[PDB]
Amino acid sequence: SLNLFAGVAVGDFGAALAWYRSLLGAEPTFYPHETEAVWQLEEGRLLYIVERPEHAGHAMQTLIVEDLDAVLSGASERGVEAAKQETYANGVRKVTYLDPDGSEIAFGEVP
Repeated sequence: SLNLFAGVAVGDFGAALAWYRSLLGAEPTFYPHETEAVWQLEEGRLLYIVERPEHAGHAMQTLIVEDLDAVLSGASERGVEAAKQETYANGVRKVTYLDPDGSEIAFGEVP
């Protein structure tokens, strides 16, 4: 009933596309145009980057996933590390990535 496209403005499209590819470990589901890439993460939950340098590096998106460890290690092997790891009392982690422009992509998990 609703498709949520979470957007991120980026500076250099190529650098951003490379980085998001590594992080997500998937290729864009499609390109609406030449400086725009959309990933379908799941049904009705999509992430897109677009070249709008005047807004780049200010975005914040959070994904709560089933397997945080997989997100972590998979991104590590493809060469991207987290900026910060917060472990709260219950052991629930939030880990934050910074894209090439400085936007924050966080990944959390359930207790």
